[PDB]
Amino acid sequence: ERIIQQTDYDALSCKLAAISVGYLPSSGLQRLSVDLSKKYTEWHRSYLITLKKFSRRAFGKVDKAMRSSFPVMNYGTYLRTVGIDAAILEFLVANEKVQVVNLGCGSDLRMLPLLQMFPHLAYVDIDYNESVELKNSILRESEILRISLGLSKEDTAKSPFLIDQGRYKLAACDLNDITETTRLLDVCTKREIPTIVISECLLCYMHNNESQLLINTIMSKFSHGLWISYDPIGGSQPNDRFGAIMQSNLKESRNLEMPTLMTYNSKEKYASRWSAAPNVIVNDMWEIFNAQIPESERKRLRSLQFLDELEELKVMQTHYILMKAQW
Ligand SMILES: Nc1ncnc2c1ncn2[C@@H]1O[C@H](CSCC[C@H](N)C(=O)O)[C@@H](O)[C@H]1O
Repeated sequence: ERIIQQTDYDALSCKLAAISVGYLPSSGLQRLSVDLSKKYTEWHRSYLITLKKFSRRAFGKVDKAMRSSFPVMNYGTYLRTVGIDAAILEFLVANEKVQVVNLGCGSDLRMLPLLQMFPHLAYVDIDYNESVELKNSILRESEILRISLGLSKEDTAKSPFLIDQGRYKLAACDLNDITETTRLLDVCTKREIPTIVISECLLCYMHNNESQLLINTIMSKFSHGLWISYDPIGGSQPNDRFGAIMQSNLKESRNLEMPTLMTYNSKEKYASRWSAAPNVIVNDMWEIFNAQIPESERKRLRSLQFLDELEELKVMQTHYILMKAQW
């Protein structure tokens, strides 16, 4: 569905706006060296320039969303990124030979530093065909992104892969299709390798059956791993209209659905979807802001923009969660 696929333009605008202002990279929390901090920005900057080459319409959407970002959104984007990153880094530091499967990867570039930083990491990006065709175009067209992946400019990979360049694979898959998904995994992952699964604003676009099948099945495919999921929740307090508001706004604006926003309207209900994993941690992004963000970062963020409305931040961030499931 082309509607769902374009929710990536929102995710990308947000990523890009946070880098522009200077929220990211956070070299401390993302564990970026001097050169990788520089590259982080340079890679995202080229990604936007190269997107422009491939799609005027895409670029215009991304561009206007960036210009109109507000501090509360940049804090959210920062929290989302460092929170996932912190979960990933802890596991990769502890587990040398690891595979990362990034489900609904959109324009995510976290592989670029991760692959450098962790010599024995293998990483697999998975999104709809149309989305991964565009990502493959940008990655190969841009000289700096090609170099970062050791890629050639001529797409030289065999279906099911658009990129199959050593420790990185970019592959198309409809994740509503469990058989296509498990088939795809059989040829790019191994059962016995500690596996991190990332679903960052992916499951929110899925019907409960499809998302629960995908959760169960993927967890069953690997002896051990960690699922890191980030998503909104509709919110459980009485008279909390966040979910209601969000669903209505997406249906009127984009014809877009978030089928289980109200079903998983709190962190505990959300986390319960990984009840097969022995170790489930769940926090809303406000809790992350208070628990994981050092005072040095809080001070560095204040230097960049005026967050005049901290309570507005808190309200939004209590409606996003980071779930960590380990088996
Ligand atoms: N059924 C499905 N199969 C594969 N990709 C899907 C999918 N449903 C949604 N997606 C992908 O999920 C992404 C959500 S936008 C999130 C992008 C990225 N994970 C980030 O946080 O920046 C879009 O790229 C969309 O195409």
